[PDB]
Amino acid sequence: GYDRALSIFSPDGHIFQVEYALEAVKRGTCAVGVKGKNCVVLGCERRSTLKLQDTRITPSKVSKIDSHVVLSFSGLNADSRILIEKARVEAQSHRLTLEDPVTVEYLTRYVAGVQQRYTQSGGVRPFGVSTLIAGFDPRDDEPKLYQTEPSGIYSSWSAQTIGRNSKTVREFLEKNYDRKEPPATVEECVKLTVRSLLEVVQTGAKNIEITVVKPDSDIVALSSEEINQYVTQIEQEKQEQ
Amino acid sequence: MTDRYSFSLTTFSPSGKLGQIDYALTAVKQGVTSLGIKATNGVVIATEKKSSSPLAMSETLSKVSLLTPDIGAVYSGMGPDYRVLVDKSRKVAHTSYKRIYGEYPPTKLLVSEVAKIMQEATQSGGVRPFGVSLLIAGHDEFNGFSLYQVDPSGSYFPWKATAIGKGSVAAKTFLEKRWNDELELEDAIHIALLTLKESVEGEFNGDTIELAIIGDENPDLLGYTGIPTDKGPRFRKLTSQEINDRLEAL
Amino acid sequence: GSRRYDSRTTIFSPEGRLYQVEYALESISHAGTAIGIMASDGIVLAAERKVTSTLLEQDTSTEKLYKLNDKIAVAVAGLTADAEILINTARIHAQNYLKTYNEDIPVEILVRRLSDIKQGYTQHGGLRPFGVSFIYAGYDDRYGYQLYTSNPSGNYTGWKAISVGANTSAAQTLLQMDYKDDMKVDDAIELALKTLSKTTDSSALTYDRLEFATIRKGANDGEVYQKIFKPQEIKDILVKTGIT
Amino acid sequence: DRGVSTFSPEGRLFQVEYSLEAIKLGSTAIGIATKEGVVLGVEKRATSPLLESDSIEKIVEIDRHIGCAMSGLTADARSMIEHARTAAVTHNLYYDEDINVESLTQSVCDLALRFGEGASGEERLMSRPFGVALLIAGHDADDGYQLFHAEPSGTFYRYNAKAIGSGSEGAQAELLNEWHSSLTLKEAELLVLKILKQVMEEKLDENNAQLSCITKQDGFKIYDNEKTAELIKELKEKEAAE
Amino acid sequence: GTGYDLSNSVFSPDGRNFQVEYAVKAVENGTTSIGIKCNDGVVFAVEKLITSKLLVPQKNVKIQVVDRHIGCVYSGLIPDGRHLVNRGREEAASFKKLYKTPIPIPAFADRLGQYVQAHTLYNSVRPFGVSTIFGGVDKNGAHLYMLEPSGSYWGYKGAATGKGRQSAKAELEKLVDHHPEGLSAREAVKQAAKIIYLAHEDNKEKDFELEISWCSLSETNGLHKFVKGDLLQEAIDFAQKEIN
Amino acid sequence: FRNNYDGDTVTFSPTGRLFQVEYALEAIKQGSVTVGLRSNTHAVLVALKRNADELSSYQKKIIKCDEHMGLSLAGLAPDARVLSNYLRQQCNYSSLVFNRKLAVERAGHLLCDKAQKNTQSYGGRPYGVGLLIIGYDKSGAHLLEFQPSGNVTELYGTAIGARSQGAKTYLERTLDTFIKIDGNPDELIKAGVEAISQSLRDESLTVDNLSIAIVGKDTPFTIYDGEAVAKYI
Amino acid sequence: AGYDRHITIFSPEGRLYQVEYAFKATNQTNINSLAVRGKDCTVVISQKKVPDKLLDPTTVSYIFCISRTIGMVVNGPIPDARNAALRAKAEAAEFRYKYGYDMPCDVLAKRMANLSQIYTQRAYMRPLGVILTFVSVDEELGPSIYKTDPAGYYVGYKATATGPKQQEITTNLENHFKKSKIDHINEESWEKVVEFAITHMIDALGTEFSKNDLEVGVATKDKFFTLSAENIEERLVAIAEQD
Amino acid sequence: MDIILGIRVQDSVILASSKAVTRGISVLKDSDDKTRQLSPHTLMSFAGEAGDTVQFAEYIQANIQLYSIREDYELSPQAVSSFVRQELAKSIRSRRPYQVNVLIGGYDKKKNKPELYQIDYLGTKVELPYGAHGYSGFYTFSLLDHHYRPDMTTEEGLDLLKLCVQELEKRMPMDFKGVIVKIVDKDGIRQVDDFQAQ
Repeated sequence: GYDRALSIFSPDGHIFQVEYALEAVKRGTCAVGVKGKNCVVLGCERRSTLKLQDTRITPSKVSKIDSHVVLSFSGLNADSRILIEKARVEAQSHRLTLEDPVTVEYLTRYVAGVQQRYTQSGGVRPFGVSTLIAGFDPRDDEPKLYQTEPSGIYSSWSAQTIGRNSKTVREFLEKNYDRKEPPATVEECVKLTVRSLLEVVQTGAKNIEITVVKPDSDIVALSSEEINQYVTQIEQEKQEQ
Repeated sequence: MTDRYSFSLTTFSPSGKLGQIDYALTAVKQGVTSLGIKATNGVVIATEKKSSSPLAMSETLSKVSLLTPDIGAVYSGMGPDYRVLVDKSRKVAHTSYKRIYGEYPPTKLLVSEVAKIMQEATQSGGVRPFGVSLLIAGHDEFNGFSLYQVDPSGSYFPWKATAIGKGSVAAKTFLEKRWNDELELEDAIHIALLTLKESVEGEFNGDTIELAIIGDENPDLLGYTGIPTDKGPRFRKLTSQEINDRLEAL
Repeated sequence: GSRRYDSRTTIFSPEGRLYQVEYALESISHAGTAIGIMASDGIVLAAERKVTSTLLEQDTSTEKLYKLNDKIAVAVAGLTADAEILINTARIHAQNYLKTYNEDIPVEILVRRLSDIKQGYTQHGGLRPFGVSFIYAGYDDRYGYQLYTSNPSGNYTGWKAISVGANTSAAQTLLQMDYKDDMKVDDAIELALKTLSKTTDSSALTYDRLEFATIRKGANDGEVYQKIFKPQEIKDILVKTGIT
Repeated sequence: DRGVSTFSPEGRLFQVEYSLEAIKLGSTAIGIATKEGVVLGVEKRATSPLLESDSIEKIVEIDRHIGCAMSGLTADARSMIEHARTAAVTHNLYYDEDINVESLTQSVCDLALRFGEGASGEERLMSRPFGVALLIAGHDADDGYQLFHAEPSGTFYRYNAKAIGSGSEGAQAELLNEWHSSLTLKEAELLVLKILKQVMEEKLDENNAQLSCITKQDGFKIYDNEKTAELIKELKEKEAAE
Repeated sequence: GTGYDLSNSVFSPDGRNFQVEYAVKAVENGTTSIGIKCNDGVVFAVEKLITSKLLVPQKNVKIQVVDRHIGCVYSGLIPDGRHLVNRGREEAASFKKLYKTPIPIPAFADRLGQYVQAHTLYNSVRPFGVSTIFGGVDKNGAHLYMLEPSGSYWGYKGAATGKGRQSAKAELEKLVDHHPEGLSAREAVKQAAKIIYLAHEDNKEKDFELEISWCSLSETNGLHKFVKGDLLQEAIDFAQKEIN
Repeated sequence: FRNNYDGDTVTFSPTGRLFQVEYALEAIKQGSVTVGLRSNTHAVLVALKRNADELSSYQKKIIKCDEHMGLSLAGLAPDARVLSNYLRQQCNYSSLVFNRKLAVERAGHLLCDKAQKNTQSYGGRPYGVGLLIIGYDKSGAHLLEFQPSGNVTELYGTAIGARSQGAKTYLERTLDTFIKIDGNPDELIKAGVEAISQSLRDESLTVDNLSIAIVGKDTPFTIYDGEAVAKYI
Repeated sequence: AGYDRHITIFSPEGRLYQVEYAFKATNQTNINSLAVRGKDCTVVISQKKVPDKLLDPTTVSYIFCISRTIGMVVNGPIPDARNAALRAKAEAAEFRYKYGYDMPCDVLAKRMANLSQIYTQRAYMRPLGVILTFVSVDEELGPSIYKTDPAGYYVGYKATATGPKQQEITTNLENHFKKSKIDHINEESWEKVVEFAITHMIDALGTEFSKNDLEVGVATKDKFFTLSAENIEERLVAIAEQD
Repeated sequence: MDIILGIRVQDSVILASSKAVTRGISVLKDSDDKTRQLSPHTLMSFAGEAGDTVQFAEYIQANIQLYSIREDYELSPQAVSSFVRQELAKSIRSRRPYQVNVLIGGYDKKKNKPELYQIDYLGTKVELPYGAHGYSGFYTFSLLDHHYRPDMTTEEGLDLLKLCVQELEKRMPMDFKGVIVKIVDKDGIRQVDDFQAQ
């Protein structure tokens, strides 16, 4: 079998293959997640190089892992499917042996473990994927948001973004998100998600997709018109000044 | 000892070329010219027996080989590569078809199996591609007569008539001028011998030329009588004498 | 040992791209153009043969359009030999799904499987990727008519109209120009031939240089039917659009 | 290129020494051993203010009598902690007793050299050394309170006090002057906070700094963010004097 | 383009395997060892460099037995020689197990020949850094062999390898001419001692310890034995009498 | 030069040298000093231990193998763990299967053969540790020197590690004295501590610094640390 | 753009240099061989050079008895030669056990040539630097010579030659068969066929031989055997009385 | 042994399963639910070997639920029953086969029709208007052959099961502790709380 050590140390202490896996994430379309008082909202951007896609059948950037946890990503699309499939199998296995759905913290810990494993096994390159994992623990009503990266490191966030121009939108979220008082409503939480994406995306109804996860497996993907109403309302706020 | 060559030796270059497949085609270009012509009632494959010494017995070395009783093969390029491919192809016709369906594979499927073997040596760890192109002539009940070329890449194309190797370019031009979809087999053998005369530098006779056909069933070459549905092989190799007879009135 | 000769096919460039994948895509841009167009009442597949001689048999020939299922077909752009390896494992997967569930495989599931296999050669094994891109045309009772694309990276997306191979940038602009959502199959057939004709590297688009297939629902049957156009049939459909 | 497990002309393994450079880039971790218990302290070092601080788990329980601090590529520590935990529990299952800290560390260090690209000896399936050092702290009846530093080289040293990470050379210099044989547990707590504050880039508080200790009586406990905040408030007031 | 000497199984443009020849250099670097074939047996001898007074005399034995009738001596990398003898002993046990009869010497030679040769077929292994002199008595007489790092071996009347092979090979050739009808085992022991003392001239900087062993049909019953006590001293005394 | 033939153990140099084996030997000479010496009744190991800080322990140099055998290390400690553990299994096998204490000479032969394999195959690096093995079997006292090249040598006395040449010069001069120390364990240790002092150069040897081992006629292999060596200081 | 000459992969010209350099290795031992067919026998001749007076001459040989009926002469280094020999002997024993009849000469050639072809295609196996000449009196084909090289090539011969001076021996034999107009040696006893082989070897190399300079193998019906030094001596006396 | 019944009416499938778990001379449990929900509109009841029974059901459940998340879709009752059949048909020639008999009761939202499948441990699948496993069938099949009509309402179907259970409570030797009854229609799956004293 092919066992060549592809992920190795360099004189200055870097694993260059893990390093370059982040460069692929930087290339990937932007993804964002913000948690409210009683909700979490995941926002993603669509590429508009090709103006002739079929949106019914194209795999949307937000995947369900179980009925109560969702995962979005930035990076190589093909790699993300592999992580999603493994997470979905693990979710069913956890329900089988523990007789309880996964906690977001647990599912994150698993996905991060898979990514870490691919950084010190022979014959593999790391995943060129960072994930945003969001949802609600069973019986719990407290919002959970986590991020994993190609290195295998995971951590929770009040708000986070990954992908292209994520530096610009993180800069936005750092001054616009008040930890003292998180967005109290689902409405105002979606408002903040669109505002931060509009810094990167450009005037587009499509180009921005939103998914809202509420406690007890209540996950809904917003239509073009619903998102477009937020876009039409946000743009009219600037003109006042 | 460990085979640590579990990685591809054929890889995409920046220009998109698969270097090792290109170089294999270059080897086929240096090879001796071989051809194939399809007629209405048969098919003919032909080549030159380039001898490495007048002491060497060229009768012991066949460039034309029977794969199944209705399918024959010829080549240009690396002789040794061809020989082992013939062995593998003969076996796969049995293991993949005759042992499952109780009959020999149709030409297109055996060709498909041969093509699969050559593709694998394009991608598998620790191997180089085969340095041969093949011309396979055959007959089956539901497809009639056919002729395929198989390249080092694993690709295959059906031909009405073609040539590979040294003088292929000049031979393909000679065939385009002479081929029509009304040719009788005896006419196709005549063109085949005319085409080959342009490639051969040395002696031109039944001893320096190897030529076989796919035509009618040969009950005489079967080896046994008794089964009405067993009528004999369609692959017949022409003898040195039979070739010379057609060369006297050429 | 072997270290010295290892190309390391499955690694990242400093930019975050996959060397071998990028170079495989470079190879595909040299393969004959293939176009898929989805209409309201069916799908069209059209392919450009590229290398052809006068003595190349066409009646027997099948190099760019392949049948995977009774309900799903593919257009190939790239290495034909590589493609047949993938076509055969996809033909097997479809029969496994039918054996397990007694239902024909949904188009996306078959597409995902092939895209997953391609992805493997991208991340592990040290082997070169498949130098092939597919256009999938298929029907199922969930989404109806579907059109997908897949490439050496293992990525797939869904389309109304798409091109792979040579001159895709030029062909995509022409399709984006003339495509509308309320298209009928016969109008899509015309679009397919008009696009290929303007992006060919040849003098004039003839019958012997084309492969054509449609997926329609039986004009009187009421069930799905595929039709890999014969040489004579392409010759006819070419005179109708005014190309002769 | 050049083999993974390979010697430099100076007689050192490239990958191991290159891995030591990855550790120096990590967050600082400090340990102190006393006769009243062992103390572990770490720097959180969050990349962004939006990061929820108390999700940074860089102090982990191995068994009730053994704790662990990490520095460097912290993701690599997960399988080390998993092996440490399995080893400790298995010892108890096999011998109806607590695993000795010195035997637990030795077991963790056996993993460290199991990297390579070939099969001659046993079987070592791993592409590279770990990019993380560990401070292992515990207590057993035989040798009392102990502090270990476990390097990816496979060697482990017992320390009275040790600091690892970015500010380690500055931290070890300060631990040399401060440590003595009759330090109380409270002093060791304030000392850890003092050295962390010095070598950190950020102004030390209860959110970007975590404390933990291990005692014979109470075992291994991670200090909550209220208990640490009081010690920082206590340290500020003592340094303000004189 | 060069670098043909960097990998083991690589042919250089002149047809050579340069790695094998580099192993030969390690052999030439080593202590001198010899073998004499006599009228009913074989004799083996080796130089042992006394690096320090701290080496215990008669202890660091370099001559090895295979089975009960074959003796092996080598020059070069000592551990490599031991490895080869370990394989030799396994191979000999294997032979006796199947055929009952103790392995014939020509048979034993090829077993080592093939094993050493195998280490020149692959780039994943290193060739042996030893030249081995070995032999004994079988069904049809005495046999002496010498085996090169390439896997090359021949039958010998007298063999020599190592630092002082030249001086030895000249001295051996005198005996072959002067004693055509054979040499007696008792004589060959003393004579071997003279060769080692004379071949020590090349490595004459350090003091050395002589080590002799023999396998004779009439003197040892065809079994391999070391030379000890009075017979060993007699050989040292004989060598010293013809060194002045 | 050097560049090319440096790469792995499987590669010979034009002169016939194995550089990866040589670089391994270098890790020994950079390791801390250790001394071995034997008479006819006893065999003694004397080790100087090295600390990373004044706040760290002095990492142990002597490992027990059986009731009649043991060894001292210099170089990579994990590599000595692998090798001593292998030697423990070989001593154990001989006891279990044959009811026979493993001969010290034979123990050397097994370490030779294990180290050799790591010098002829791709992937495997050579061992980076030198070993001194003392023992008392059925033929009296023994001292062996192990080098990662595979070379094993039986000796009266020897030293390996940093500045070891002073100790080896001292022992070579005192050969006729210590070999006759029969039935007196303390006078062999005394000679060993005087031998290690010829390699000090830098520091004074203290109570938590020095390690000593002994095996003999009626003495099973035992290691002395702390206040147990205070009298030899 | 550097290592295509170290392993068995194609160069831009469609060549395999490792295979080409293996041919170069076959001439290393500086020895010439030839093989000829009689009426009912096949004879092989090979030069025997013993440069060292320390060697046991009886062991220096490049002719091998593969089976009872098949013999083989090798041009190339001896370690590779013995490697091939042992393989051919193994294959010959396996054929007999599996198929119930003795392996024909031409089939063993094909088998060894197929094995050679593998090392030509797989990267971890190096080619053997040897040319193998197989001889027998086959029960179907009669007297037979078949020869394989590191390329995996093999073919039958009326007569053949191998070594540094191959071409001089070949053209010499070519000239004899033009004059004789038949493709073998018209001689009933194998003794005179051995005498022919030596005579035509001498005339091509321009060097006289003694009993210790040559190596001779004969294949007859149901048997292959090598000649002793005194067998060759007897044969050398007969050619001396011819001139 | 266990009672496993099933009946398909006009617009629903009704499954009745016995509540007893008995090992030796003791009835260990009298409120056992011998069923698993595979998807919102598919239910499976099961009886057989002590361990194999629950292990197999939960294995099937995990696989169907996994499919539903991956595809974001619900498999037809026909598809689910073919999957279960093939799983059993595989295990019957393994080292230790699952000794479990099942009934699959689903509502096809596509066809707007209820479906009932009977599958035994060998992997013998068959679609039926009414089915049973074990010795139950020996009584209920002929009773239903008489009283069953293909166009009955869900309420009529419940009265028909009542007649089946009463027959089994009269003529069967074992006290099966009554039945848990579950309905599968276009609105999903629900349990009939009062059947023990309906």
